Amino acid sequence: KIRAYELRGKSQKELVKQLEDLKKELAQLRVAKVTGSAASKLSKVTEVRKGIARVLTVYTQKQREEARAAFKGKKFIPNDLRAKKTRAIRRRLTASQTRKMTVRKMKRTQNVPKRKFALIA
Amino acid sequence: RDLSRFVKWPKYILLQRQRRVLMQRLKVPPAINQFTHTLDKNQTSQLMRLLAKYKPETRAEKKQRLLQEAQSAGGAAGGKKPVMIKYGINHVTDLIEIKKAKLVVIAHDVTPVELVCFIPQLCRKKEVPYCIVKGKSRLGQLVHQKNPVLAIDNVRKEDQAE
Amino acid sequence: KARVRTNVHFFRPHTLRKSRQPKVVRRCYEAATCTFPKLAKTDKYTIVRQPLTTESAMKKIEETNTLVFLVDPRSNKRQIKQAVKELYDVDTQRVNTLIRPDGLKKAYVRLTSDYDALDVANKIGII
Amino acid sequence: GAYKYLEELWKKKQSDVLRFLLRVRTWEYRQLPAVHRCTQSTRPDKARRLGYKKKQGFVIYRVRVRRGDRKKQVHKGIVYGKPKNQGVRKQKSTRNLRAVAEEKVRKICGGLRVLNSYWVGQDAVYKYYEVILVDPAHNAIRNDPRINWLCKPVMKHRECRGLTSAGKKYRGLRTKGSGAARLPSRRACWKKRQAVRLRRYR
Amino acid sequence: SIKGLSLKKHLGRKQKQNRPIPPWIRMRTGSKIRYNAKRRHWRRTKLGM
Amino acid sequence: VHLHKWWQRYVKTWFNQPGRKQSRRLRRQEKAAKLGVVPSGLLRPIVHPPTQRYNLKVRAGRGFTLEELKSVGLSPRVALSIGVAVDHRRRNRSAESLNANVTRLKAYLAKLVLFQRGSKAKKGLPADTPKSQIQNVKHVKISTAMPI
RNA sequence: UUAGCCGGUCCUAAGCGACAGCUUAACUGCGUAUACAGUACCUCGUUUCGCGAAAGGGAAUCGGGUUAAUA
RNA sequence: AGACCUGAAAUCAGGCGAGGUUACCCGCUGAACUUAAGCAUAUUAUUAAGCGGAGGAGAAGAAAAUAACUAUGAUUCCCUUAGUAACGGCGAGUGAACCGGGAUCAGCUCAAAGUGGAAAUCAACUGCUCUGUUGACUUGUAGCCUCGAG
Repeated sequence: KIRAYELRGKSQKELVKQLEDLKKELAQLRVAKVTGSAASKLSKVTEVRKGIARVLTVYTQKQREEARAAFKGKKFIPNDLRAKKTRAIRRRLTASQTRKMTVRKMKRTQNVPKRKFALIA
Repeated sequence: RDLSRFVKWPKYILLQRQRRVLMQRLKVPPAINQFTHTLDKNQTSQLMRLLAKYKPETRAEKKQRLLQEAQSAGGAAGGKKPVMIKYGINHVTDLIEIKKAKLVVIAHDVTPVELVCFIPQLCRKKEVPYCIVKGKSRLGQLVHQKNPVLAIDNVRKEDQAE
Repeated sequence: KARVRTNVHFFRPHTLRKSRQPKVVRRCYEAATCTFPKLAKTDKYTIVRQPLTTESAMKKIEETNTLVFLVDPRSNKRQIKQAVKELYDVDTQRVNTLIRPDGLKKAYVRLTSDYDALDVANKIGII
Repeated sequence: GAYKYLEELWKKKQSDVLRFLLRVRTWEYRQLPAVHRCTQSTRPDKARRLGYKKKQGFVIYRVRVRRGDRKKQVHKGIVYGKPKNQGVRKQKSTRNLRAVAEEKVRKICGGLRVLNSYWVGQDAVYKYYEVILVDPAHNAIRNDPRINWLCKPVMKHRECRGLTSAGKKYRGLRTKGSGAARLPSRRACWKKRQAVRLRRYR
Repeated sequence: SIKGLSLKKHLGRKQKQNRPIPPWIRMRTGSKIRYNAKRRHWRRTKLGM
Repeated sequence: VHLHKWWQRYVKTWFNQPGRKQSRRLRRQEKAAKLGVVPSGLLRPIVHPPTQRYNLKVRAGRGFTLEELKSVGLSPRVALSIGVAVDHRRRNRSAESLNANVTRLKAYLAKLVLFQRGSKAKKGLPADTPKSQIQNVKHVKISTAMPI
């Protein structure tokens, strides 16, 4: 019986062995479906094929954590990990570029500031 | 045999030859034809020895120049007013009008020839002397560019008779 | 002044072409100190799905030394030979192969004269 | 300054200096393909004035458009309808050939964004324009503020929607006043007057 | 017959959609289903695929 | 009657009319939340309309005049910070229309309290009002404060 | 419903898609134009890629037995 | 031999385009049924169909403007002008704009000059929290200037 938090302990050698172990038990269940069985047996296929999908998830989860650990704060990150969003969102200019002004429009903005003014009662 | 006459060339080779034919064949106007009238290679060697003396600095030399000023005397008096070749058409046309430029030396090759059609009259109307030199690339080497019109507004004391 | 050329035709020159060398990797399986390498798409298990058991299939196992299996329809005849060798540890003479109306490959696999099929069919439990 | 002298003698088109020089250029252009790149401006005078700047990511294409009008596009000039519409030959088209040229340069340069265009010469069977383009992906255009406005997603294919200089002339936004009262847009103005306005208290 | 593998699978699928609905399905709660609507007889009505 | 065209396409109905009122009215309020102390619009001049049948009447204009602001001694540059419209096109042909709007500006700058930017007081750029500071009411709207 | 040998697969026919470009606002329409062996050193070099036949062209198979239904 | 100029090649390094959606929006292209009690100009209609391009809005926009007044003052939208001026086998039919009252309000920057005691500018790649090495660039990149003045 598998739970996904327990597999986050186990090693990159160990995960592979377990994945293989389940696939044997999944195969020996398909044989019993074909030849002769009861419905007591054929429910156990549902447990184990969700077990397999957990072990693929956890393996791939560790695969990506080491990549993101390594490429952290670095340019030319691999395409596999690279922040999807929309196509349009990816395009555009950074807030800094849209925000940035010329040396001319700096001077007109700077020297005429936003004044808190009021009208008397 | 050598069949280099009879070769079916690419279009780009055929264009850059049929230009040079077509500019011989047509009646050229006097103004455009001005640059057929050029210095001799002995006359041009007399400039390129002169103009190499007044060579404006490399971009790497601006660092080393500025390290000295970064203040050994005091500000801009760390040196004298430095003399050199002035270059780029849109500076040098202003420098003809306000009447500083001693000599104003020009390329025959310049590719959009409209750029330099007017300049020989400008110089003649103001009484500035001018030359024409074979190769815009040769003038580029003095300035540190790839490639028209170079001028001397100012000289040393030693080289002024020459 | 110019090169002495012999052919009347102008041909395109030959240039250097660099192979790709794409700076930084596309997918993170293939990197320095990756250490979780990619698990395989086609294992031995996903090729050889399951044996058949029927009146037609069980007649063959006795006599002609021949096991019948249902296999993945994309699979190759050379893969089935090697996948059967990996699973049950038995060497194959001659695979034949056939796509049922379903969309399922049935592979008839005659085993080598060294081995016996009724040993292997009891080991699996197709019996 | 040299650009003043250039515009002043470019005005004198009929002169022997420029008519020689423009006869030689128009030869060169009709050997090369229809839309092809020049690597620098023929008239640097004129392009500078239309907001060309010689830094990276600005480019410049030539384009050639056939002179004259087009026929109405019917098989054997057989029209079907009322004698007004039986008009094959003397049609005109709404849009100037400068604007057509900007349009030709949608498929060939989909990524590039058109700024402006200018006449570089003409021939009896052709008429030649240099179209100023921009790369909006490039960081030299993207960083600087004065042509960051072209990298917004609104300014796609502004040739196709009629928002160049030459596009804006055929729509008739170049006039304004009583003459142009009719045409926000020709269609937008048309929708406004035509609508039956039914206020809720009548 | 001399069919392509693509056409074999299209045929293949439409065998598998031509069977009576399971008996247990009607028994389940809130279902108005009675006999399969899409059943086809190979003479009566034709595929072209 | 002009209904020979396909007029059913372009029938504009006004069922939104009350929903439009209340959507405008929500964004006037949510504007004046941000402002609070600061009054809304900006000050506009007194102006005779053009042609001879509205020549008697007076209305609000667009914005003042570079001549009019020179008399009082605002810059045309700064005046939009205080909340005065500049209009660089409109002349003063008459002496009478000049002295109306100059009175209107001088009366407004008497009303105008102007807060310090902080920490210390700073003269000019009317003035810095100190922390004496007579009670300003909130946003008055500026048209309703100084009407025509 | 089991194939090295039975066919497809391979070749080209009538013809048909695209390259270079050329037209047209495009949609389309035309499309044979072109710079397409002995790490290093030579010497040759005119055809442009592909589709198009389960009756045309084409590597090689025959006897007997066998299953409820394949040879 | 070396400077340029022009044109190619590459599965070269890193980027961008294509296609989809229809309510509204931008540009082309472009009918006929129908009305006129016939019909051809006219009308339907600068509409439908066709071919392109977008966005949360789009287009428009700071006068080569209205006016002829005591003058107004970007653009858009509403109400009104107005079924008016005008167009029209002056037949059928068509048909705006200014002023006025409101919603909303926001202005601006390039080319045309002047760093010339000295490309001050920009991109790419690498390097510490902003140096170095290539290139672009004088056939003009920064700063300054945009008529309201400069």
